[PDB]
Amino acid sequence: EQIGKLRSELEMVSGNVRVMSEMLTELVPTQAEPADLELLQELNRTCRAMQQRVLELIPQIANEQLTEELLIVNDNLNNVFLRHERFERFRTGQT
Repeated sequence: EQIGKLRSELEMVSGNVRVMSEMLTELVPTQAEPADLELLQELNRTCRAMQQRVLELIPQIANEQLTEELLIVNDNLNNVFLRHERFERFRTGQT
């Protein structure tokens, strides 16, 4: 249960962050419109909330579990990390 929740949450996070980074890719962060900035902020807030939900789930994962499922969750977490770093790169114009 909580494992599936971890996957779903992490996937949603990485997706939303991907969107943000793609927005910053297409449009210059400093030239982006107020509307674009609001959208970015909303997506960031959503991601944060979901990340917290993940942090609420991990504790509930008793050991041991299926290696396959654990790897899946870890991979999705790594995907979040990657997308987050990319977002930061584009936002700071250091990409």
